[PDB]
Amino acid sequence: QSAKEAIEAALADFVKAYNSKDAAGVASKYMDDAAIFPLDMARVDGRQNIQKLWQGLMDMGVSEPKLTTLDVQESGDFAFESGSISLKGPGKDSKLVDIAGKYVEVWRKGQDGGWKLYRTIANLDPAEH
Ligand SMILES: C=C1CC[C@H](O)C/C1=C/C=C1\CCC[C@]2(C)[C@@H]([C@H](C)CCCC(C)(C)O)CC[C@@H]12
Repeated sequence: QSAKEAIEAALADFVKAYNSKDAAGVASKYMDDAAIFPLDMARVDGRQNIQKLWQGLMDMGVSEPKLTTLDVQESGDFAFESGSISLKGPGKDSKLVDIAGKYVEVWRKGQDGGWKLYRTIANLDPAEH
């Protein structure tokens, strides 16, 4: 019932879609005009480009995403969330290592009543060029 519990549930489906290598399913968790802002990197705009991003990560051999949601605050048709992510991905030596990052993001109640991602700002913890 809680917005926090609703988002954590949505992120649970997010992880399942990714581990099934279903980039379209992953992208369906986003608003059509959603945007991702990786810090010191190019922003990714629109559902299809976001699908391309997650598909690209799958192709790289990125796997086992683990999401840790901190607090979630509701404001009108928006929900504000902060959290952290850990996953397995290739280093500059092509070897698979544990990679971590932090994020804040804004969800929006779509046409349905369900929560969909709208804005995400994220960074990879220092540790590929
Ligand atoms: C993985 C690797 C490690 C190997 C290469 O560095 C490529 C790389 C990219 C990581 C990214 C860049 C794009 C933005 C990402 C994917 C962040 C996500 C957008 C964070 C938000 C995740 C969610 C689902 C909670 O909303 C986390 C990691 C970031």
